[PDB]
Amino acid sequence: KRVDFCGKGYHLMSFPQSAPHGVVFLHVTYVPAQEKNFTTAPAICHDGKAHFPREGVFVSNGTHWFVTQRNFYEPQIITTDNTFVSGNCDVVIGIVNNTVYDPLQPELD
Amino acid sequence: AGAALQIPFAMQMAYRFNGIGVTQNVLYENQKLIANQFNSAIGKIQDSL
Ligand SMILES: *[C@@H]1O[C@H](CO)[C@@H](O[C@@H]2O[C@H](CO)[C@@H](O)[C@H](O)[C@H]2NC(C)=O)[C@H](O)[C@H]1NC(C)=O
Ligand SMILES: *[C@@H]1O[C@H](CO)[C@@H](O[C@@H]2O[C@H](CO)[C@@H](O)[C@H](O)[C@H]2NC(C)=O)[C@H](O)[C@H]1NC(C)=O
Ligand SMILES: *[C@@H]1O[C@H](CO)[C@@H](O[C@@H]2O[C@H](CO)[C@@H](O)[C@H](O)[C@H]2NC(C)=O)[C@H](O)[C@H]1NC(C)=O
Ligand SMILES: *[C@@H]1O[C@H](CO)[C@@H](O[C@@H]2O[C@H](CO)[C@@H](O)[C@H](O)[C@H]2NC(C)=O)[C@H](O)[C@H]1NC(C)=O
Ligand SMILES: *[C@@H]1O[C@H](CO)[C@@H](O[C@@H]2O[C@H](CO)[C@@H](O)[C@H](O)[C@H]2NC(C)=O)[C@H](O)[C@H]1NC(C)=O
Repeated sequence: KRVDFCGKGYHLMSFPQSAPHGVVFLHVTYVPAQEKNFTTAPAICHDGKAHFPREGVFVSNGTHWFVTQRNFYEPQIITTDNTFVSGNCDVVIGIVNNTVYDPLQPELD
Repeated sequence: AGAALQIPFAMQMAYRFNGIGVTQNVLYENQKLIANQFNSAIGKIQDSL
């Protein structure tokens, strides 16, 4: 878990090999690439309440808002199960208006 | 661990608090207190040095 102890980047494996008077390690590392640009926001205001992401980050491609994990781009529609509410949004800086879908209400119909 | 990636400072403090078990909800509602405490601490350490 410590960074740069063995290998440059995130660590996956290692293999030991012998030498005449020493050892040789073949570390296996995982490195991201092919990045992009996006617009973020720390919280979502809806119905007077503030929704925060559970484990991830809010992103927007210009006209819609999704939640994605930190290390890989995989957009998902914001729901009421992957986001948690905490108080009312009147002191947080960076709030943006939006709507949050729920499955129970359409399910009951 | 690769190429540099831009990120706002507040969303980095949120991650660093979430890492140590404190939920990110604490940071976004107590930002001014943290900023003031950090500024006071840095001033005190500068004066001590
Ligand atoms: C995201 O957008 C920013 C700004 O629009 C990009 O930063 C520029 O990148 C070009 C690449 O050739 C540089 O020539 C500019 O000097 C950069 N701008 C500044 C202010 O330094 C950034 O590259 C974009 N992200 C990606 C992944 O392309
Ligand atoms: C942002 O992403 C959304 C989600 O994909 C886009 O909305 C859809 O765009 C596709 C075309 O790429 C259309 O066929 C769909 O009808 C759109 N709506 C839905 C609900 O899927 C949106 O166009 C993207 N905006 C930008 C600026 O890239
Ligand atoms: C991000 O920075 C921009 C510019 O530094 C901020 O936009 C300004 O917001 C204030 C009020 O918050 C307005 O009075 C200014 O007119 C805005 N300027 C521009 C150029 O848009 C923006 O508020 C900042 N966002 C966050 C979340 O801090
Ligand atoms: C998000 O929505 C709220 C409420 O719908 C907006 O707050 C009102 O905005 C209107 C027009 O900007 C004002 O006349 C009202 O005084 C505001 N407050 C209330 C209680 O209605 C808010 O502007 C929207 N946008 C953001 C960024 O929060
Ligand atoms: C937690 O501690 C901080 C700092 O010890 C408190 O903030 C202080 O509050 C008093 C009373 O309002 C002010 O006179 C100080 O200027 C504040 N300090 C700073 C650095 O802002 C805070 O009130 C405490 N919170 C609780 C719930 O006890």
